[PDB]
Amino acid sequence: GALEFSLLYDQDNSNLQCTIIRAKGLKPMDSNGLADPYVKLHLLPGASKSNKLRTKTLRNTRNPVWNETLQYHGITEEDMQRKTLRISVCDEDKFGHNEFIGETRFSLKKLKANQRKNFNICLERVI
Ligand SMILES: [Ca+2]
Ligand SMILES: [Ca+2]
Repeated sequence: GALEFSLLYDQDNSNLQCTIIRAKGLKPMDSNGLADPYVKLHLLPGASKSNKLRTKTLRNTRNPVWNETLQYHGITEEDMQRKTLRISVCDEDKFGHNEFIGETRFSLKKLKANQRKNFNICLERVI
């Protein structure tokens, strides 16, 4: 129930780069006891236009490592101090239903130009 991700805010190109490292301890998912988790980055408040990027999806696991770098091009310092970077972790099964694992929330304002910070926190409930 923990998530590790690294964020890099570059000013030269005003590129918001997010690196989701790995998830730790995944609670039961499929009635079978298997699991296929994937990460989804969403910036809010913003235009659902395309402010959402999907991460790779790993299968049959309980503690998978994504180590994926999601980049958001078109962001400006004004947005960095106005938007919030959210990391949504969901679980995908068969052509039936799905179950949300956990998500994170951080105010981009906390990101410094040309700075790289590593995160590691526990996910909270979600209704
Ligand atoms: Ca499931
Ligand atoms: Ca699954």
